[PDB]
Amino acid sequence: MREIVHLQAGQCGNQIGAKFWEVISDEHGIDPTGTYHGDSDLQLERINVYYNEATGGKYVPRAVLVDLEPGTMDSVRSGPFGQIFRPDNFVFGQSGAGNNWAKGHYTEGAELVDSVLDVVRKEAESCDCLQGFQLTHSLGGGTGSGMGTLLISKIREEYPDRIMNTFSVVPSPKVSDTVVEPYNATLSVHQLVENTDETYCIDNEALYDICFRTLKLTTPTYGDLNHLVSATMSGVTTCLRFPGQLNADLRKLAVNMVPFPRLHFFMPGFAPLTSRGSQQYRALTVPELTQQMFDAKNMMAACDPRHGRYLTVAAVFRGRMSMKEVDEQMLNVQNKNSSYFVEWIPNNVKTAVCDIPPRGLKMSATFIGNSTAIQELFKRISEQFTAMFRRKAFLHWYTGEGMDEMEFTEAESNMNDLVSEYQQYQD
Amino acid sequence: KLVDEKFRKSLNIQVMNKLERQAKNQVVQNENDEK
Amino acid sequence: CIYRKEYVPMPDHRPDFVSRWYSKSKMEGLPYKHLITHHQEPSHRYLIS
Amino acid sequence: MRECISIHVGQAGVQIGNACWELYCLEHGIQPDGQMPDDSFNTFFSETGAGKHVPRAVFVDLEPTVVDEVRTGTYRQLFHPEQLITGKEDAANNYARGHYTIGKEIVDLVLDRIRKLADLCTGLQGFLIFHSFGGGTGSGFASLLMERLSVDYGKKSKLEFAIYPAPQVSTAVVEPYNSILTTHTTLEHSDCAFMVDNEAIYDICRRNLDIERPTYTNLNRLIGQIVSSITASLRFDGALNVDLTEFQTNLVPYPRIHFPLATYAPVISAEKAYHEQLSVAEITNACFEPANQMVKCDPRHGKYMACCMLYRGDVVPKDVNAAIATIKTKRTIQFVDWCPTGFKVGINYQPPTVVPGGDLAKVQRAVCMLSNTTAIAEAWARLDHKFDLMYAKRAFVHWYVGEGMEEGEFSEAREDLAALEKDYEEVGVDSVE
Amino acid sequence: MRECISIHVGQAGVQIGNACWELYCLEHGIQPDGQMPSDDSFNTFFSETGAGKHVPRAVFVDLEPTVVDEVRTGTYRQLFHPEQLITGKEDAANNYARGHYTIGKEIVDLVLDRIRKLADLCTGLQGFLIFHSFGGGTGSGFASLLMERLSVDYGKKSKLEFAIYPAPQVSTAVVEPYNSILTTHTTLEHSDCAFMVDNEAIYDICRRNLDIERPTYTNLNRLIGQIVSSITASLRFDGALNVDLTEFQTNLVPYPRIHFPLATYAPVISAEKAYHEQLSVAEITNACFEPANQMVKCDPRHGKYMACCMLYRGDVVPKDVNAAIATIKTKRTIQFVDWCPTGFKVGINYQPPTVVPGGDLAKVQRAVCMLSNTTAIAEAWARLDHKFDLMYAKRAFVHWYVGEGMEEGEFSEAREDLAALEKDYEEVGVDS
Amino acid sequence: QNVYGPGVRMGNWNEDVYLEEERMRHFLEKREKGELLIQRNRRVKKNILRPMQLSVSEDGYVHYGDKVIIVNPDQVLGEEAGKFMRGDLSLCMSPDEVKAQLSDDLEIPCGVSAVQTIAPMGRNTFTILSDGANSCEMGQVVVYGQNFCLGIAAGLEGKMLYLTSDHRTLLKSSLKSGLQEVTLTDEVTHLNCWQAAFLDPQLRLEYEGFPVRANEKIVIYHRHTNRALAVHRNLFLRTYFGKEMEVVAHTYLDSHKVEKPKNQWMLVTGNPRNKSNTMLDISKPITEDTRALEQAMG
Ligand SMILES: Nc1nc2c(ncn2[C@@H]2O[C@H](COP(=O)(O)OP(=O)(O)OP(=O)(O)O)[C@@H](O)[C@H]2O)c(=O)[nH]1
Ligand SMILES: Nc1nc2c(ncn2[C@@H]2O[C@H](COP(=O)(O)OP(=O)(O)OP(=O)(O)O)[C@@H](O)[C@H]2O)c(=O)[nH]1
Ligand SMILES: Nc1nc2c(ncn2[C@@H]2O[C@H](COP(=O)(O)OP(=O)(O)O)[C@@H](O)[C@H]2O)c(=O)[nH]1
Ligand SMILES: [Mg+2]
Ligand SMILES: [Mg+2]
Repeated sequence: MREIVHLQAGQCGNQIGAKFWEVISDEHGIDPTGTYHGDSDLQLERINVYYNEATGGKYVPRAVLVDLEPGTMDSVRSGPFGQIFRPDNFVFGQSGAGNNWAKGHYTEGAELVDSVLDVVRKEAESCDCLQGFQLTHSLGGGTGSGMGTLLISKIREEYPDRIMNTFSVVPSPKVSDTVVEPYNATLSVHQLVENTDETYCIDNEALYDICFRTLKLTTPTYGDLNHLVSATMSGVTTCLRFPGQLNADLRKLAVNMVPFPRLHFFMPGFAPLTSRGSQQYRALTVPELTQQMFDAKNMMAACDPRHGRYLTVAAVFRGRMSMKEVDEQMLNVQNKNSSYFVEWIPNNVKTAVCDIPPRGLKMSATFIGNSTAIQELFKRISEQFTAMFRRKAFLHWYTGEGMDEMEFTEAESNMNDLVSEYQQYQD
Repeated sequence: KLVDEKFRKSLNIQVMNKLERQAKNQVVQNENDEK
Repeated sequence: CIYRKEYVPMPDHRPDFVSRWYSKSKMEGLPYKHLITHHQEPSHRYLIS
Repeated sequence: MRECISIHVGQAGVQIGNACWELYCLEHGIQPDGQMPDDSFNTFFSETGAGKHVPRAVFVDLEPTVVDEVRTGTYRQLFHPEQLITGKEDAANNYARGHYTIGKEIVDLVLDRIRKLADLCTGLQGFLIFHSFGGGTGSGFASLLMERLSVDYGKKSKLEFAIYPAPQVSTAVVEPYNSILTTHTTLEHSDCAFMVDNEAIYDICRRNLDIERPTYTNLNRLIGQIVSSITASLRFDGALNVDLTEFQTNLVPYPRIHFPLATYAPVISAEKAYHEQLSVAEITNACFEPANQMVKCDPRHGKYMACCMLYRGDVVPKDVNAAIATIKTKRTIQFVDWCPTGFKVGINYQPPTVVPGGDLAKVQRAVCMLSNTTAIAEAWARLDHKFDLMYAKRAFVHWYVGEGMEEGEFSEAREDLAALEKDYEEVGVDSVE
Repeated sequence: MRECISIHVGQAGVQIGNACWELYCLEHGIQPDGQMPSDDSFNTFFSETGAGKHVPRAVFVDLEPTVVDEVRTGTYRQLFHPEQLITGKEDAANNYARGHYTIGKEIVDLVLDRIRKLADLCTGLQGFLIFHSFGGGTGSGFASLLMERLSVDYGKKSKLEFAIYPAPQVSTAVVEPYNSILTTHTTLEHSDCAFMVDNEAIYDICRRNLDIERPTYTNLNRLIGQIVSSITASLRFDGALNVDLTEFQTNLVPYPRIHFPLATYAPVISAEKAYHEQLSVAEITNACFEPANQMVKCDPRHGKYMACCMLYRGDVVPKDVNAAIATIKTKRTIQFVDWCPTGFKVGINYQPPTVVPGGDLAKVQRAVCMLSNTTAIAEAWARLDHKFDLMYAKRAFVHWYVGEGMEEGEFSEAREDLAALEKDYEEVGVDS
Repeated sequence: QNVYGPGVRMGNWNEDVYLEEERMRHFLEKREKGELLIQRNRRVKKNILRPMQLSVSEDGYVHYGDKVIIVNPDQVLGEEAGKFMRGDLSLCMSPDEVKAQLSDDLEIPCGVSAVQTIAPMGRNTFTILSDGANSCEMGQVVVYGQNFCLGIAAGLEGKMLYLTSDHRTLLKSSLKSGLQEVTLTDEVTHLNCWQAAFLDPQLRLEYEGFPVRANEKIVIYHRHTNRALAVHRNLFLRTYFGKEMEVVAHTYLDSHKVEKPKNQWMLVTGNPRNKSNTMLDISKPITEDTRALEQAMG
């Protein structure tokens, strides 16, 4: 019908994916064994979209889990939902990449992609009408930044037509856990722009903000940080899976979102976020949701949108609501903040509705934005990459893998040619 | 002549190298299972 | 003998097994119910088209 | 699966081996007879049919006595008698003896033993070599074995844990000669080093640990803690596991500059730690105070080049991030111009298990730092100084000459380290105009 | 059913007959009386009587009584039947000629009569096992005579041959090159295999592997019994790949004049060395290829293998046999002649080898045996030729042999027959 | 910088106290309802470890309907190498505890293992029932060569789990050994039958069709497969109860073609005096020895 194959690479992607496959496991009413224990028919009418039919009333993921280092996959197999992912969907090498993009993309990335290209091809012909592909990784590591993008270069040659969405994890400058990150980031962003329909720039600093100030969590670990990405995961496809007043899918937003193919770097958000103290004295209504999207505080990107102009903005509402308030609020926020939108596109705001709210909640929303201020992140990778390329520092880890230096030169050339044409559109 | 004879044997080593890798991967899979 | 006196066998010590368990669950963190569930709604509270 | 091999040479090698392997056995719960009554159990102790386990180390020495102590010691029944190797005559603080005449009789036997031990292993990760620059065996024999090991296994990682002679105190006179002579091998056939001096540990134990009359055993327990906390990421499961390849990648920016400094926190006794609350900021700044260095050099006289940062225990990424932020907002800690980002965070969960009868108290959270910085260069400058003022009158050269190595190679090594210090100054140079 | 008869010759043969037959009793469960305890694999070696006692199918022969009389007084005095152990009043005394022409024919008929009776009892006789030494006179002279006369009574029947080659440095005799050179003719035309072993090589093995700094002949005798057990083991006990004595002859002897393989046993390690070592089948085949563990003083790194017989035994999986043999092929200092692209033969046995009390090998789950035919054994014959011609030049010790009644022309011919044998071993070394 | 404990009312104390109340309330509701993991596991393990009393062999024989226990003795296994657990082992039903915490339902099929414990209890007590197809009435004498079955009730009242095994396929095998595997199922089939054989291979036909004694060494042979019940004393299995052995169905033979000590099996009947005890723990008479002085006289 319209099926998604969920790709999963790197340590980060392996974890948020297990986190992502926890929410859509919770909502669809399927127990950790593999059997459906929900209540309503609507929960199982479209489950072909993420789950594959298997004998005995049991469903299995359309998920491919890849990691060069086998250390992490034992943890995914040993979580609460570790009895759901097929072992043949696990494919692993023996040695990690050591946080080198070159190794994961050229030397040991070659021997594994044939395995990954095989199983996705098995899942390519398994369903009848695929809607697209969807991947999670990190540009700051060695495998997801590396072999994760190698698949992107390969699957785009195999299936040009299908939409490709990437929920990638962009490194933060104020908090850095890797010095060869501005290398691997420079060498993956270059690989993203030509072969990707829509990129969701996720970071970790802004997520550390959100729990601290919006949720007042005293010890926010990686697990709670993984909760919010999985929330935004289901909100993107909350319309494809269910009925509503105004349905949508991945393609309807994407064509409404990309005026020129070089601009597909986004800025995702999640609405109902308040403290554990305020679980009673806080009204769950349409306008207070809209008041929560368009702050710079709820945002899980590493940029302040007030420094740029929102090109296009999409709001996907979840749950049942009367419609008139949304067009009133989305129009209202357009009029008052008229200086923060580009004039050359009218009616900048996109609205879609599903009728079903998520589990344990009455109303939900997801906001995906293309704005100028995403340029502020890309200039400052080059602010770090130039400082490390000019002294040729840490370089010999890369030239030992057979690559040249010109790839480093042309990678900076392509990002420079991205922001330069990105800056003209703000002015 | 002699150069061709060396490459006649460096093609053979890959076969047993593949066999060794395959057996080691299977043992790795079982040692992951029990853990 | 220095070496013998230092490396006497000394039983009765057994390595810990549960501090790792505590740290695993600390890294796990709070579940869904204490994350986003609002007004303590049950499973079937809002499932109508 | 991931596996390390340890290559301990000399009296120092075998004694740090005693302490480290004892800590390993006690942590994993191995009985001293080699039996058991959530990871590893294959990196270090491979298991036989009868539930017994055998460590992946080789202890080599050219004198029998200290290894015969282990052969009669507590763990006599745990170590395979083939692995422990001995010779009649030692090198007697002479690189010439340790490298040219007596090393050859035994290097084939040692390489055969390590080749067997490799064939035991399925996926070998790398080699850790423990020695001293000041010993004849631990200098010359280790240099030969590294030279032959690099060509036997071209790709395998090779780490060095070396006892660098202290700036003032030492136990030998020709020790600068041996130190000079080992550096060419440790430069062109290595990947990373942990040169540590004994004086720094003496001061740190007299200062924090309140033992005014320590032992070499007390030194050895701390070095064992260092290596265990380093390999702990492979030994256990973790949020941010790091591999030897990973921290080689963020410890070597250039192939000729592979000389970090190791540091550990918290180092504190039971009575002292009964009061002071231990937290992430406290341990992360105690690891930054120059009084805690295990190398006698002041980082305030250099600029940090890269930092590898391994936490362990009840650690949270939030407070690691906050600690890094607090240490980054500081002027007294300087950085080279070309390194805007500077830290590797690795995390493990197993709280540090205490050796009873030792010195450290039971600690719930620990941290180690492996800092590539340019302040190690002045130590080599002083070594160069003493080497010149002993080479000027050709003192002590007749021993080497009569053993059979040429004199001009001494000047070769002098020129080598002169070039090395020149590269360190060149790296310290910054391009701000 | 299958049956094997031993024709052990000499003090080497008799003292081997003690050690090998001690193992056969313990593996089948025979008491030293002969009766099994109150609480039919054994048929190939023993034989049922009416009394239900199992009489061994061996014939100890010797030309002096002192060696055999110790068996008559030893622990197993009541196991061996009296007529089987043949003695004599005078011995050849380090002389091929005495044991072949003047003393041999005295007892030729008596043993050839006894061997027929043991052959009569056996319905289907698998073969003849002959154990002797090239050194001693009876071990060389008499052993050459019966092999010639065994051939005229049973033409088809195999005559497996295990001997003691003169060691290249240690020596318990002086004139032994005459005994070593002249006997080899019979081993050339009247033997079907060889298992030559040198005591010096075994002296190296025991001190290096078993930690016994001061061995004796028994320590050398025990390992030989472990060899003969393993080759026959595929006959006695069931396995995944049973291999007979006729089977391995085919895959080890490409030419009639080339029948000199080499033996090797692994693992041979003490309990304290079986303490701290995992024993996998890969760990015991790489040991069977190193020259230091070999049993002849020759190095196949100086030659080229032409055939190999792998004899596995114990808790083995045929999957991992294939893994081990594959890794051996990926090695350049293990060579093969160009006309042997496939140079292996594997037999598999289920029962692990037993452990005798008072021995040195600990009880082990698995074992490997090997019979490797290489052309690097030819260099062993060269030193014997080199020593023979230093001493035949001045006609030393010659007067003994003529005075015992043999013509001097055989000194030329026996020297020459090896010269053709060495040249034949160099043609195989050439690659077309 | 001065992070404080729970009750110090500090900083982010209000929200933490709210959250403590939330988690505490949730735990209280589950405790009141009875869904706690502690409670559930305690109840199910009690219903497993419940003790009982065995049957008494009046004539020294076994009958249909008698409660018994399956135990392999500790013969002198000088041949065993590696690590082998000694003592007398008892065949007892073994569940998967992971599936127990996942679902409260009974686990079909349910494994069988061996634990070095001869105390009668709910885990290891077998009723000897009839063939189903053949009318072997309760109280009749068990005979050599006659099919019989053993059953154990567990969990819900009325469960009659029977032990069975089937001819090996690629899709079913023992968990570690790889040989034919035996497990407990509720259904009734012809695969459920078991036969007993006399120890000595020589006189087995002579003792065919004869009454079977209790607490004596015999061999067990599944009818359809002809294989035998065997226990691998080397392979281990860690479970919640502890270290349990591996049991399979595969006949084992020595070089003299006799069953090796892993095919020996002993039934168990109750001690007539003390009910909690079995026959194998009955006391021995206390008397003194006269053979030393007797042989001294000669
Ligand atoms: N930290 C520490 N250093 C040690 C230890 N043992 C020896 N050393 C150092 O090693 C130096 C001397 O080298 P040795 O190991 O004793 O001698 P060697 O390496 O065997 O070489 P030869 O003297 O020729 O036999 C001393 O100055 C010590 O500083 C130890 O247990 N701990
Ligand atoms: N390896 C081994 N060699 C033995 C043994 N017994 C005797 N020999 C060898 O036998 C050689 C001497 O010949 P013997 O076997 O003793 O005597 P013989 O064969 O009866 O011939 P004569 O001495 O002439 O009577 C010595 O060189 C030994 O090497 C043994 O038990 N083991
Ligand atoms: N958002 C998020 N990031 C993570 C998580 N786990 C690890 N990371 C980040 O991933 C980065 C390291 O990625 P890495 O494992 O080396 O990627 P790989 O080399 O492709 O496998 C670190 O900077 C972490 O901050 C997680 O659960 N969530
Ligand atoms: Mg020394
Ligand atoms: Mg003799």
